Amino acid sequence: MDAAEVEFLAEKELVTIIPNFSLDKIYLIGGDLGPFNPGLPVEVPLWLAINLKQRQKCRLLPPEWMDVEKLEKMRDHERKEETFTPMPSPYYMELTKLLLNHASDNIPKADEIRTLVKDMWDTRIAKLRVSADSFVRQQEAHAKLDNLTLMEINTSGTFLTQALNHMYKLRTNLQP
Amino acid sequence: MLPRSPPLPRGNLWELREAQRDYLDFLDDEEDQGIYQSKVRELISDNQYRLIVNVNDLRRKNEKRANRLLNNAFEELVAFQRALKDFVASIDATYAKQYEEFYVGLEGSFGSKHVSPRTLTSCFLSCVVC
Amino acid sequence: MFCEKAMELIRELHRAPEGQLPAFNEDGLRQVLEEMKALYEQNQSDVNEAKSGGRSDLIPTIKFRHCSLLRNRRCTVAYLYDRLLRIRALRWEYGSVLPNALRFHMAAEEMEWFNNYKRSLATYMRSLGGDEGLDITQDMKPPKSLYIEVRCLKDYGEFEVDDGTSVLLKKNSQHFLPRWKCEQLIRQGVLEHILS
Amino acid sequence: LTPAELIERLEQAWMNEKFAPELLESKPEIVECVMEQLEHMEENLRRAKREDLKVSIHQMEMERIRYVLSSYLRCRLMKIEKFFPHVLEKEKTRPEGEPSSLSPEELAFAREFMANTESYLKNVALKHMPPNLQKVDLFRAVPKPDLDSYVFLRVRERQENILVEPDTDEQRDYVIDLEKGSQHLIRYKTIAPLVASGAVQLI
Amino acid sequence: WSLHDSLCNTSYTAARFKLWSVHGQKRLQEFLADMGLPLKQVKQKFQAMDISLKENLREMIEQSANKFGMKDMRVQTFSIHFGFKHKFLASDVVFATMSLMESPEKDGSGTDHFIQALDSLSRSNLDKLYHGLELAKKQLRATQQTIASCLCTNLVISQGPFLYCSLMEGTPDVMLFSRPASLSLLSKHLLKSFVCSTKNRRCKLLPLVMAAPLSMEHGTVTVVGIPPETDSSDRKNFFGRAFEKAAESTSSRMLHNHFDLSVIELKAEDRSKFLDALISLLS
Amino acid sequence: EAYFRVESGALGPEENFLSLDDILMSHEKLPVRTETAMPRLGAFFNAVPQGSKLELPLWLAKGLFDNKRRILSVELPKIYQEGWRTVFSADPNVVDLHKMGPHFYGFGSQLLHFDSPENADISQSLLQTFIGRFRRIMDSSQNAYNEDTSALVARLDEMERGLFQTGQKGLNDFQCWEKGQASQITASNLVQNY
Amino acid sequence: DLADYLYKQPAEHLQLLEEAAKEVADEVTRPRPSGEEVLQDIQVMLKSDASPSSIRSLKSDMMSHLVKIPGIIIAASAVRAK
Repeated sequence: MDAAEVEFLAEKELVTIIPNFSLDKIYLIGGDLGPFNPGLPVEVPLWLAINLKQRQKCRLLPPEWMDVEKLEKMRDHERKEETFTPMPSPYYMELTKLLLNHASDNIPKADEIRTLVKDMWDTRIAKLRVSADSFVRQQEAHAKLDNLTLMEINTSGTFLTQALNHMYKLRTNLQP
Repeated sequence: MLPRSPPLPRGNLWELREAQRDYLDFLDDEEDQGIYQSKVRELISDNQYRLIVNVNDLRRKNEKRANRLLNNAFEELVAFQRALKDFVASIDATYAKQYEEFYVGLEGSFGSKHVSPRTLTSCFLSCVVC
Repeated sequence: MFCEKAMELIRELHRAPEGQLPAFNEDGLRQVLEEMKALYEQNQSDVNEAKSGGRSDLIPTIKFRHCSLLRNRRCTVAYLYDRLLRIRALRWEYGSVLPNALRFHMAAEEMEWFNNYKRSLATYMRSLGGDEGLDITQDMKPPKSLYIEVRCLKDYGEFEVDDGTSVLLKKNSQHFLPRWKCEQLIRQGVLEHILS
Repeated sequence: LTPAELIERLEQAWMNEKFAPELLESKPEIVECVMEQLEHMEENLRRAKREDLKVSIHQMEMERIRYVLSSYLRCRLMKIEKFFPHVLEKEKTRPEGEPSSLSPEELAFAREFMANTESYLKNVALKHMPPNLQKVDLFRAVPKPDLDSYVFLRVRERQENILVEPDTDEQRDYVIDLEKGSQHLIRYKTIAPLVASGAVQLI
Repeated sequence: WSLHDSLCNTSYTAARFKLWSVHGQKRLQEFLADMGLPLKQVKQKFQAMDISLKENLREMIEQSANKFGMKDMRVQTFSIHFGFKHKFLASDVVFATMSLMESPEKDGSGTDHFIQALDSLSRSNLDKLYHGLELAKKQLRATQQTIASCLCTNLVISQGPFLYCSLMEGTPDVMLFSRPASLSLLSKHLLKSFVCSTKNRRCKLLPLVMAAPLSMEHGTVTVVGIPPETDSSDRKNFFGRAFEKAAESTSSRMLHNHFDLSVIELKAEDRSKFLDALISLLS
Repeated sequence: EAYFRVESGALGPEENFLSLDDILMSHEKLPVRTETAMPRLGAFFNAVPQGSKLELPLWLAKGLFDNKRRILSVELPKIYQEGWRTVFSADPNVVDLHKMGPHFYGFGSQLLHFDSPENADISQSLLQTFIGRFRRIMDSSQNAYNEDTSALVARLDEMERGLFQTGQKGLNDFQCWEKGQASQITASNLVQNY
Repeated sequence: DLADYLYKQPAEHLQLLEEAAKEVADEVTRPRPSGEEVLQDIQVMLKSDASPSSIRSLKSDMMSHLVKIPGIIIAASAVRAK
């Protein structure tokens, strides 16, 4: 894969907007939406909230896990534990990039949410290169990754698997 | 061309108690092939102070000590030269008193220590270099 | 030993690891077929001569020549096969038609392989769905928005809009078209996606 | 099979083909039953086109689905053109009652591809050779797929008693178990029949 | 810029201070000394000047400019902040855009610079703006070295009802003003420096007319015309008619190619044939 | 992006037929001692004695080999001898595997089809060298951005450069997504001609 | 304010800068894998884009102030310990 398709899979998460136009139910091949009552919340998939925000037709809302207090506890829980701890949403990096870039003025304290998210990320990446070094160092044959999201996997996967194949080969070249 | 060994590798065919009790066990050397008990005697028959060791052997015998010896050379070479007088008294105590103190050289293949006087920085302080 | 001519076909493709199709080498290819023939006969002579006088001590001189042609076979199919990869790319990247800076570097029989592959591909594509299937050549990146803003970079006669509403393409003149049509041209070098 | 679930299963059929090291199962049902929603909702837009916002919300989703599907297909016409002889053989000798790994149309494409390339190599270098080398067999020139690759997977049907062979020593094999929703990093050979049975999915 | 290189180049303090004549260059020195600005901080870039000076700079400058006869020193504009270090005044964007579109060195057709200047107005291209601010500097330092030529040489002829000037190719940095759009600003600053410089009472109220060579091969020049300058000039120019009727009378070769009428391309030989009839026509 | 060269099987049981890496790999020379005379071909090195030391490509010595050593026997180069097998154990992060190459793991895995005695000690050198040089390719390839990497890559071989080019292609692709840069549609192979 | 202190008292403030660079490089790279677990020390260099002075403009009122001078290297001692 590549980041630009993880970003595609991440635009299926649901968010809540507040439209300012009138429209009746829409029957999408992936569900139903609406109705859109001006000045009333409604829950849509991201790829539509962003596209409506760019055309000046809505007003986003911060997801509940995107609070500057619960995050300041996740950031500590992550540094205490010694394994991959569970995360608010399986796609938090892409959410807190797309949202904070496109709707940073409808989110209060954007430039602290952003730094806490980055602090969590910079740790969950450090635990990986330790869990991906003991693997080689001790020549394991299995490794249980607990709560890795698809993005951390995809940033260093096409190197790790490709450097473990060359190790299986070198380790089983004497049998015949 | 990089000299990563004193023996040219291309054509060679043609507390402080743990260290002292591990060096002695290494200097026994009898039960595997008797490589050093063939050298202690050899130097006693020539009246030498010091014997040259191969760290390449220390690696295969015990990696932990071979690494702790290339990075804390002082506290390890004051324990090597003690457990060498100990092992020479275990052959001929009469000889083991003719000389004040024994010495122990080194030779083999050190990993990154093979440096030139141009590369000898101050991260090699108290570290065996070549 | 042998095979110093075939190894000048390979040690040339190994210098272009980007996927750029170099000029065909009829010269070296002929030069290695000749050595194949030469060794073939000069070995078959002593093969049948080892049944007409009993020179079985020549058995080595068979293998040293029997295998030393297999090599010259490998190093002439690989080259002939590798160059058939760097060609199929020119159907997924440029398009159905190529400019003659390319159709000048292919040997005159690779064009037939091409026009066969292209036609079989266009046959398969139209078979997927009911109405003229689905053109899987386009759509290389996830769709982001519904309209795109392009900006021409070379002249181009008269681009078409499905409804018969053509559009002229002068240099440095930007439009606002549906990205459903501009993908073919952006990926070649004509247009350009500006408002990223 | 609500049209809402075809897409949820299509994305899953889309990731596996991207990560697997071998040409996986053939799903003709879905590829032929999503080309129906596309073929239908392309008509209820060109007819009732006289709205200017609804048609946009529909065209965007159609363009997302037509990319998932398309990039799925393209990802298999790469497996076929790299493994054409080994994928023809496997389909010729298939025991009846086993899901094919080739559509009836990919099969024609693969037949024509093998024919074309053989008829090309026959007239450039395999013709002017001594008359005993002019036949090369394409089961020993095209490398077979490599099923010793490592993959990340996340499981969704609790499995137990899974064999983990680190090396050639049959003794060193410790058996493991799998929870639900967990994720592991294991070789593709030991979990091959699980991807075909929906028990896992290569993320 | 630095606080010093921007006093010597604004064509409003480069006129009053008369920063082209050694006799009045000391006026700048005295103005700086009256504020307590070291001559070593004033020469350094403004972002690096000490923090203890810049507290009330925009007031201690307005004050000490009353003592010199410059009472219109504060204007009303707007300013934008994007992020941590991005702070523009609405008259920096203008001087950068206006000089990305009129760069001297030409690299293609007429619509190759237009595109690069249209690009530098969106925030996703702060690397062109931040670049079009090094052309706008290079231009402003190569304008006060021309208005310094036509005022230490007296190339402003009083040809009757209007002043008149012309340029020479041999002078450096005169091919920069070859464009028929970047010539109006040079003339409009020349008039502002002149009216402040001359001692007469007639020349201080006559419109200027300027010509500079356009094309050596066709042998043609470009000509403009600017209203009589003053503090409250209505800004209602009147040369689009004069030049038209003059070329009509003399029956020479002219081109009113642009959208504004007061800019014309004229054969190098029809210069005097045109000018005399124009002198008589305006009268 | 769509030109998928045939990869190298030089680490498994036998090299691939069409892979241009293995073809140039096996071409490297190797020392042999002949067991018989070499009639009608002594021109190169007409007959050649038995018990003569010669240098032959690897591909040649594939078929000319048998269990009984009918035609010739083989002895390994010094890079795989006992000499260097201790050097590569001192600290493997110091060796210039490009001069000692440029196919170290590729060659060394084909010298196991000669049933020499010390195979159980070559297949332990390779494994313990590749494991030794890993934490210096996992970290100098995912953490070298917009740098001149032509000096972090000067002491590697074809099995390792292929990984140093996969670390970078995943670093320079996340850093291009973070900066809203992997949204613009670009020319894929035409910018290679330009 | 900080970038002014750093121009006036560079001695006793570079220390605080280099002691914060060490507390940030700790919460970013940790957990260090296996062979290193002692935190190193971060030499914070610093560059700028400001007009350079010259050697002839080093009057004694510039004692213990960040300066910025151009020149040409003319010699080089051998590295030593400190």
